[PDB]
Amino acid sequence: TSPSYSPTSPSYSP
Amino acid sequence: DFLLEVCSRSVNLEKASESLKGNMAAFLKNVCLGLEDLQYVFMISSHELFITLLKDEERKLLVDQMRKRSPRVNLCIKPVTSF
Amino acid sequence: TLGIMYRSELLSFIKKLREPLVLTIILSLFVKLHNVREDIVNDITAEHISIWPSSIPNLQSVDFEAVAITVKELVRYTLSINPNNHSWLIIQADIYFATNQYSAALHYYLQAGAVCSDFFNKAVPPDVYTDQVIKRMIKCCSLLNCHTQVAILCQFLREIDYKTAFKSLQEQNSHDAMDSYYDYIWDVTILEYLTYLHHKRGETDKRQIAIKAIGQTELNASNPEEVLQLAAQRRKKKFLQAMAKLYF
Amino acid sequence: GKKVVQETGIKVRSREYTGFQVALLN
Amino acid sequence: PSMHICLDFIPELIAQPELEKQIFAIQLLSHLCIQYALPKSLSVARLAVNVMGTLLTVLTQAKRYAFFMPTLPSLVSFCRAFPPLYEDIMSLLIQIGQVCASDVATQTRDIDPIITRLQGSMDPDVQLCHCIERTVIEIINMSVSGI
Amino acid sequence: AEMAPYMKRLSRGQTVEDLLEVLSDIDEMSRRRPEILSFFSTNLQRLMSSAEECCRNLAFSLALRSMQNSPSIAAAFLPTFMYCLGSQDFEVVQTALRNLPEYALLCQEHAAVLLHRAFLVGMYGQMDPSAQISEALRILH
Amino acid sequence: TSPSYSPT
Amino acid sequence: PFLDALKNHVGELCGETLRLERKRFLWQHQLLGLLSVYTRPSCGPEALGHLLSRARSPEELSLATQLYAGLVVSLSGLLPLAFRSCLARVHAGTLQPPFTARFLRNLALLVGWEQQGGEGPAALGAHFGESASAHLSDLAPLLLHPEEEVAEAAASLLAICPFPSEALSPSQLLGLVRAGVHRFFASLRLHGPPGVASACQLLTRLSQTSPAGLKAVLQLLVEGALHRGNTELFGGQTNRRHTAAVPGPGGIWSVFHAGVIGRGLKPPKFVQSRNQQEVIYNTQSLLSLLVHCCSAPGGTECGECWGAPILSPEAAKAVAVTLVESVCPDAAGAELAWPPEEHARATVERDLRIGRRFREQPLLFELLKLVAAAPPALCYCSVLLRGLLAALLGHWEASRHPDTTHSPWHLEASCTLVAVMAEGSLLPPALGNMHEVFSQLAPFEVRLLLLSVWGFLREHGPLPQKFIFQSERGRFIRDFSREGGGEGGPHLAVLHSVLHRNIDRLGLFSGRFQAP
Repeated sequence: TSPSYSPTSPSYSP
Repeated sequence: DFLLEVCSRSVNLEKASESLKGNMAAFLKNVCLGLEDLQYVFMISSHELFITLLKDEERKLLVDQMRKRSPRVNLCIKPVTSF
Repeated sequence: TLGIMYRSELLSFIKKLREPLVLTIILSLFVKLHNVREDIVNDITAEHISIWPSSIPNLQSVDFEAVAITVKELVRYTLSINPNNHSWLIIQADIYFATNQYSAALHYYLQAGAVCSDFFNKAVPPDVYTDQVIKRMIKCCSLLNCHTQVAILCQFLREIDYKTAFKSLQEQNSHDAMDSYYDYIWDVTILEYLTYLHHKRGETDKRQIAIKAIGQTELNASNPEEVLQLAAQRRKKKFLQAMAKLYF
Repeated sequence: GKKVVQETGIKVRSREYTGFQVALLN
Repeated sequence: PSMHICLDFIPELIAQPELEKQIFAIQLLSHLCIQYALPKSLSVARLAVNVMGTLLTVLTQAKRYAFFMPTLPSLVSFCRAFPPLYEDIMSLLIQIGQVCASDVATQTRDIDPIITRLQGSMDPDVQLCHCIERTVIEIINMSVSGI
Repeated sequence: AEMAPYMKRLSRGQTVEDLLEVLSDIDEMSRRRPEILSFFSTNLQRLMSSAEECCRNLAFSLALRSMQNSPSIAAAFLPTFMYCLGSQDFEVVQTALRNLPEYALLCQEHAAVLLHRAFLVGMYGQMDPSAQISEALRILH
Repeated sequence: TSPSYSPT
Repeated sequence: PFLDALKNHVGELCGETLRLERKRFLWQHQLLGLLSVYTRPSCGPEALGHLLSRARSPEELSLATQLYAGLVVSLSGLLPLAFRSCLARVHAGTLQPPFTARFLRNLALLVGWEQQGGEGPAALGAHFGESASAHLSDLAPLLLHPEEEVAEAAASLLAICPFPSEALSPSQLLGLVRAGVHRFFASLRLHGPPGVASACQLLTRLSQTSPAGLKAVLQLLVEGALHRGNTELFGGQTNRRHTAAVPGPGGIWSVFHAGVIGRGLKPPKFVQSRNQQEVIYNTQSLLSLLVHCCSAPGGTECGECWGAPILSPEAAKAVAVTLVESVCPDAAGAELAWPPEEHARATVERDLRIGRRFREQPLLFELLKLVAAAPPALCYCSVLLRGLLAALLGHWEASRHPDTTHSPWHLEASCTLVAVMAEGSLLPPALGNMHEVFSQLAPFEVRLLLLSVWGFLREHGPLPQKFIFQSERGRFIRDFSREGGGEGGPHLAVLHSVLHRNIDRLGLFSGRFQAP
């Protein structure tokens, strides 16, 4: 789940 | 004394190797360790073969240990009077 | 506090006393006064000369709390006099068993065994290690959660309680080195149960250890029983010295 | 003629949601 | 930085049947929980602690040494990450301790940790007990200095 | 001047009846003006070392009250509590273990060696200090 | 298309 | 106000007093005495403990005795209070290793002086001996303390500190003996016999208390001796590189080998060659400790001065039994009657592990010499004797060399073993001299004659009976030629035939055999 966006970063809403 | 006499006849200093001298010296050193009477310690240290084989530093070190086995300390019993 | 003594007065008098015969007789009387219906539990203490009257008058007016306090104090005093007394050891350990201090109970049971036999170099005398006392450390060890140890003590019983042994090996919450005491166990049936349970729960290396321990030629359950008794005595000695090393 | 069945069943233990089994060697 | 995918498969590497792999998974989880402290990582840590308890229930003594010497700094890493996951750590530490002390009691030794209670290349259970008390010391010094 | 006969009775006391009675009295004027336990601290230390149940419980209560009044005397109460853990009656160690976390919390300097000794007691003696140690540490964050 | 250990 | 303000600075006043000014030390001595009398907890344990902690010389020790004299004509309980206070502070985090080493060795000097002294302790009776005998229990961790000076001071204190009215609690006895054997082995490791003299005094003094204590001492001592550790003191025992040199010089084909078989090439192959010299002396030190333990005191002074004291058969029996348990836990052939050689062929495997153990650990020969000095310990170590005989029989059967001396260890072991039973009086003296003629006999002759030894011991099976006690001498005597079989008979005849066949080089030894 999201290998490149890091866990402590905001989600993308849509 | 009989043991010392046997050792004295057993080893001849001129026809002896350093290994034999070290063996004899270590054995008599451990005999001194095994003894308890300080008179026996004094006479075994005063034997001439003891002096011949063991250097005075080692002799006085073992004698120092055997007199570290001496609890002779003098204490005063009466309380001091500063007045 | 009607009577010729006060409790502190008689405590001081017994503390001045040191004659072992009268000490153990008054200790037996005190522990009898304790064990006559002080509570619900009937954990009666082992005792040497039980001649005191069982009938109790003024049972409401007597004080079991003060009785327990003074008998514990007298036990402490008589062990301060001399620890080398298996009877007083059993008394102290049974008092601690009543007070649910199981670690101390095992400690003083083991000290009793080491008093009675020369550190388990001879077989323990059964008059000290009676069936009741062994059952006491069975319950104590089971509540202390050393289940292989309580199995070994089940083996020390005169008749082996395989049911509570299997009840002890059923749980997985053990604390006492199963794969080390598989050397000390010497009964083929409990070893068979261990093998079955290890295979059932998929514990292959411990199962292999148990199989080799069974395959020891020392015990075969068909021997002329002299070797069997000698091997049982040897394992008893080594196991008891192992517990004596662990505790105290 | 049915052989034994080796299990990898869930070993339940207290003190990745209560359904975990360490696999045994085959 | 693209490592924190590891929490997807760390349960699988724990479930692997090899002892070396299980040790590696536990150490990896330890340093992950130092770096990122996520509830997902916390669930994985709780699973790891219960797994460690299970292996304690089922492992013989030689492999007990070979499995429990390397994974104890992982326990102090867990305890640094999650002060909620704390009493479980202490219960497991006391259980592994007393079972190793019982082994030391079973077979005769020399350096005698039972006498050492009031405070090289030695026997395995001796080394394991020393490791256990060292990690307890590290947990305590950590928690004292860690505000 | 007024508290001298009480601790004289403490020093000369050797029976549990009189010692418990004096401890109850000391509990009364510890509920009233608790600052006077500094005159009793050493007496509290050897009756801590004593092996009587009510005496030990009152010892722990009075000691923690004295600590709550003044946290400066924890250094003085260190070695006696240390020996309380170290002893082998399996009673004083249980009482000291039950009253452990408060003592470490008010110590804040030797809690390291207290918790280390407590874990070693659970290590070799067969009692479980896990709950008490964990409570002390979650209190200490 | 092998995502893990084969027996498990 | 002055006194209860100096109450918080009592220790630094002791510091000035130990710094020993012209008369200020006397003035502060009197001040500390009056302060101790004044204050209600009396601060006597505190002052005594501080002065003993930072004291290093007999003049400060004399100051301690003088203030003790004041405080003992003043109050009571001073030594128990002082010992509990100081030892609690020792077990706590305070009381640094130099301070506690000074304090323990000051106590050692005090208990030595009170053991001696003729008027000093008589005037000032302090009873340091009973005080430390009360405080024995906590001293064993000080024996295992990692500081060498602390360990030495604790060893001295426990070596010259007496025992209570009751001897000891069994728990404290086991703790003390385990601490003693560990300290003994550590001092063998580090210092030597001068280091272990104190520990030997300690072990002997606590072993002479009760028989059970002696059993525990002997068992734990020899078992720690035969531990995996401390037996060398007595007898002795990548992918980057791969791809840097990989791929079998072909590059686009397979590699040469098709796999490995394990780790491969067991690396170290390391031989232990530390020293045999002074390992003689470590053996002597341990053997002397065993002799002191097993030696009953007696006090009779047998003979003028030449009569050796008689060793304890109970102690040596315990040593033999625990040696049996150490070497072979097997006891299927522990029936003391000897099973036949066919049964030995059946149970040869235990004999192989026994022989390998014997060759690994040569201390067992000296221990079995102590067994030989004992009368019945041969009967109790019959199983080990049988195993060694079986192993020697197997090797001498499997030997092809016409000379005996090609296997050096086996000849020495056989000679020593036959000497052991000869000294333990299971055999006639001609069967003793069998160990002499081993040197120049041929292997088959040795094999057949040790088979005759087997038959002789089979007929005269060793038993605890027939060892007749003497009121003259405690040494139990087996009276030969009263057993019916008596001498070797056919065994001596076969021996005579062997030597008469080997008359080429054994005439002087036949002159020893003569006629029994």
